[PDB]
Amino acid sequence: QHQALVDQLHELIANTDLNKLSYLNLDAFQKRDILAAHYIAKSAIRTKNLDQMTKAKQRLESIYNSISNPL
Repeated sequence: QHQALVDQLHELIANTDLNKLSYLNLDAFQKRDILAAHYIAKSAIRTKNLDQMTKAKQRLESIYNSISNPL
């Protein structure tokens, strides 16, 4: 379970690289939300904090889905 979650997070972090999302014209608040979630995700992974890894996964999945789909 731990490794599965780390893999899911790493995939989501890769899929929310800001430079690769230029074409979506994200607002500054959205970019900040992504940067913050990346930092939380990385920090949660390094410390094996499963609750925070879970939080970050749901957050990044939510962001990726929303910015990729109609308002």
